[PDB]
Amino acid sequence: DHSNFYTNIVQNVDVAPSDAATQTIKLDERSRWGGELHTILKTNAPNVTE
Amino acid sequence: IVLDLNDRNSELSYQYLLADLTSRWHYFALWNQAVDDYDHHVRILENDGYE
Repeated sequence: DHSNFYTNIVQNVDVAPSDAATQTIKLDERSRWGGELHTILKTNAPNVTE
Repeated sequence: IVLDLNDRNSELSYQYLLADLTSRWHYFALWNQAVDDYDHHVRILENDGYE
């Protein structure tokens, strides 16, 4: 489901597919980093369900 | 530690490592070290006929 899904964050159309994955975005070891999260959701949950 | 990748094959590298170390004629029952082999006269099948 879209609850548990495994995505690719590299967005490289040059080397593709499945080799855009397996490569890492390497931040520097010298600095301690920080990330701002900004999410967007959509749902279709009914009132009464199992 | 274990960052395993889909491009890597963790299997079939142990198959080639073991063929480098020992032979594949011995049946070591701990690791279920038993070797797949066809019968040699069934694949090629000489047809020399009955005596």
